[PDB]
Amino acid sequence: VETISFSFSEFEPGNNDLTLQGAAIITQSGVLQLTKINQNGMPAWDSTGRTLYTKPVHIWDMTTGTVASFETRFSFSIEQPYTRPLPADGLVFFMGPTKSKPAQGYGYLGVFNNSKQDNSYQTLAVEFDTFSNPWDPPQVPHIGIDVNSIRSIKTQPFQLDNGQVANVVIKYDASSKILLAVLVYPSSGAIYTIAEIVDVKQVLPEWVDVGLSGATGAQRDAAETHDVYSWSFHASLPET
Amino acid sequence: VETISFSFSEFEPGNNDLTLQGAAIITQSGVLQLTKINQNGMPAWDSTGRTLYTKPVHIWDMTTGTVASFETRFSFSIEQPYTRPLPADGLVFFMGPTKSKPAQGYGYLGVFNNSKQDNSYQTLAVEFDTFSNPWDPPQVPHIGIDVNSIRSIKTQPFQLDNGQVANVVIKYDASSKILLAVLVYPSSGAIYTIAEIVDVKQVLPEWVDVGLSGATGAQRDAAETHDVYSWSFHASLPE
Ligand SMILES: OC[C@H]1O[C@@H](O[C@H]2[C@H](O)[C@@H](O)[C@H](O)O[C@@H]2CO)[C@H](O)[C@@H](O)[C@H]1O
Ligand SMILES: OC[C@H]1O[C@@H](O[C@H]2[C@H](O)[C@@H](O)[C@H](O)O[C@@H]2CO)[C@H](O)[C@@H](O)[C@H]1O
Ligand SMILES: [Ca+2]
Ligand SMILES: [Ca+2]
Ligand SMILES: [Mn+2]
Ligand SMILES: [Mn+2]
Repeated sequence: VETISFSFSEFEPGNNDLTLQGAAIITQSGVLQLTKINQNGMPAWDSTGRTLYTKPVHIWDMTTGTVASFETRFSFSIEQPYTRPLPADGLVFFMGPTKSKPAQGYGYLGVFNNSKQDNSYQTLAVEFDTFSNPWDPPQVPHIGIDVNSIRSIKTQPFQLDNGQVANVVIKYDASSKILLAVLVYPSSGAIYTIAEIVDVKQVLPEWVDVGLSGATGAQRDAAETHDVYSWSFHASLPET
Repeated sequence: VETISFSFSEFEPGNNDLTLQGAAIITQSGVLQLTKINQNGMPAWDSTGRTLYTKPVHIWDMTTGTVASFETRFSFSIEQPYTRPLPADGLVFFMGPTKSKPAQGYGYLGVFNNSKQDNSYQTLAVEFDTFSNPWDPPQVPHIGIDVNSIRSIKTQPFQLDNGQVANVVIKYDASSKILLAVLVYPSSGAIYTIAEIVDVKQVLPEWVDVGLSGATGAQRDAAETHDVYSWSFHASLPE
């Protein structure tokens, strides 16, 4: 069996196991600010940032046909400071081709480049979407399972608890092909779930980079924070 | 679209929407005690109790082939008072033939009668198992998805936070045939998940009863509480 795992109880500046891209920075306090926080302490619009684990993950093997099961957990907080304009745009956990650089921002969350479901993306992602674009369901925010497209194969509306910490658990079982995501707000006790069938060997390349990405809006003050406090990941590829 | 739903923020003695069976009692305080609590305040062993919603649920229609999606949520607490003997046996959310009575207790949790996987059970259940029987994985407690058998098709170990309230969410999506269960302990923030493919059309009858069941052990003091504080359910059958 081939396994890989990491766990950051808090983010460590300078720890090379993580790569920061775009606007992403890690504070001395250990918080990953995916999108820029201005000097005044407020979230900047037109910002896109990501972080990738620096070691590629072997998600499946074409020769043996084996597929890995994996799990990832993280705690994040989104703070929407203004009543108007509408906040944006969201944050997301993604898995895709190695050596990737940030893609388009805004509604594409730094992961996609359009609203097409293109197999060439070879990307799987679980989004926490705060702005309703033309391809989105009207309810925001919502959790979404994205398979080679920003247009989610399934969505689940959830109520934001402004500025509070949400705990996320995402798990993929290769035998059942079930991808599940759960969001819990300790503050209110709210629990949300979403799941769908995803055959990773039909979507992802054999080796992938895993990461987190966040993006704020296309107009002044159409923004919110996209802070992450912790992040763990584990994958196991059976020999079979 | 045929829908049904209910929500008990707490339980009230006498409410006809719930049928109590076996040892099950609803306290004046609004707590559903699935298994007997002795007058000394401790859980009694050799106890089995359940509750069934008095309304029948239309889970699927053979004529149209339509299948319902559903979700249930409940809060419970299991308190294991002694270091020995080992605590037992657990509690479970189950769906199956209407107007049923309590099955075997102990490890069968008041839902099954043996450890065989018999289509005749026509029962789907999500267990919160506290005692490792011969047909069980070694670690306890564990969540388990049971399809016509107490020998779950999928299990997930979880740490008990003794006497604390656990929040459970069980959801079935008919389109994907995914049955998922989540357990969260607000006290510690711990989150556990389990999911598996279940084609309810192959397991359950068209109309089913939904309920909760709990059981304590076969030897003196091999027991624990099986208290439920709230329970909600919702199902929707397209067509
Ligand atoms: O407002 C946040 C929202 O902006 C969308 O882009 C808008 C832009 O803000 C508006 O000024 C312009 O007139 O139209 C654009 C749409 O074509 C983003 O697309 C959306 O993702 C959010 O970022
Ligand atoms: O001890 C709790 C445990 O008991 C099992 O039954 C035992 C019984 O307790 C023991 O005294 C007897 O000698 O053997 C029985 C089984 O081999 C139950 O089966 C189990 O579910 C728990 O309730
Ligand atoms: Ca969006
Ligand atoms: Ca057992
Ligand atoms: Mn979306
Ligand atoms: Mn079991």
